[PDB]
Amino acid sequence: TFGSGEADCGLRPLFEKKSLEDKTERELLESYIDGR
Amino acid sequence: IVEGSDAEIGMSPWQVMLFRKSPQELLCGASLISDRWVLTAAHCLLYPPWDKNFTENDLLVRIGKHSRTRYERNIEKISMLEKIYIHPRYNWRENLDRDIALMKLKKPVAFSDYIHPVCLPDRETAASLLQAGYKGRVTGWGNLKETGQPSVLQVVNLPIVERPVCKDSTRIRITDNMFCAGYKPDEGKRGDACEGDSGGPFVMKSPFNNRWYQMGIVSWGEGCDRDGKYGFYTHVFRLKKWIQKVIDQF
Amino acid sequence: DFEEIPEEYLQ
Ligand SMILES: N=C(N)c1ccc2[nH]c(-c3cccc(-c4ccccc4)c3O)nc2c1
Ligand code: NA
Repeated sequence: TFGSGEADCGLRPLFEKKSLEDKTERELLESYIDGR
Repeated sequence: IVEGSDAEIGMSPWQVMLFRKSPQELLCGASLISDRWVLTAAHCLLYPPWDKNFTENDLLVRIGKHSRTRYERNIEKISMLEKIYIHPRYNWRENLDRDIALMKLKKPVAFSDYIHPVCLPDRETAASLLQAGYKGRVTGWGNLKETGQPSVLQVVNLPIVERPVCKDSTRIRITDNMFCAGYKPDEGKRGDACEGDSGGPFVMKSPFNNRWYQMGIVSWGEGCDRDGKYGFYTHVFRLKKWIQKVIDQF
Repeated sequence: DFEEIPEEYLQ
């Protein structure tokens, strides 16, 4: 809704909430000069 | 989406479909940002050059989909609109500057494993992720080629391009309320949104707090996936104060 | 091409 979203925003029930990754998100984090 | 693949179930739980009642057709993409608000591109609702001026009464919002043409019984929700707000300075006459609109639903929707909102970025997340070379993701049911249509939602991850490169690829005047993304002819990778994808989200995943943020709205492009050309998106963070204003005012 | 959606969503 506003800044930084809504509160529980952006965390997907089927992925982040279960600590599961989708098949290409890695491509994204790897382009932010690698994340983690 | 051109040169993108089928999405997974629950991959973009914030993807919305703007559906027209008669004829019953897919109009544009949109995104769920709260249980009552959807964000889309203003040209999906108002584009005088082609006599497009939709009202609350002509649209339906379908949330929770995967398949383009089927009514996914017990999975998707269909809401009606209460009000539509187009940015006061949306420019359809020249370059689609401030191509953003907010739609208020009649009733709140309930989230599920298939319906969940995306986050809107804050100055710092915008500042750290909107950099050239960083990839974002676009999703939609739009065309698969410039010149068929997918059965399922498609996804493509595209790099953000340096503004001079974007400006030097077109004759249209680019403003700071737009950014462009896509691969260079020179990066032997393809991908782009296309007709039918307008209004949908360009999102990035924050490596700081693992949340997905919607940085752009699919706005325009010249053709779909043409080499030397890129897709332009509305800069959501630059229009965030307008967003905050209609939400807490209405 | 689109399948039919329930009438309660048109009214
Ligand atoms: N290549 C791209 N990046 C691109 C992205 C979105 C587009 N949307 C369209 C588009 C084309 C014709 C009509 C509409 C349209 C949709 C709703 C109302 C008025 C026009 C489009 O969004 N082309 C598009 C091309
Ligand atoms: Na291109």
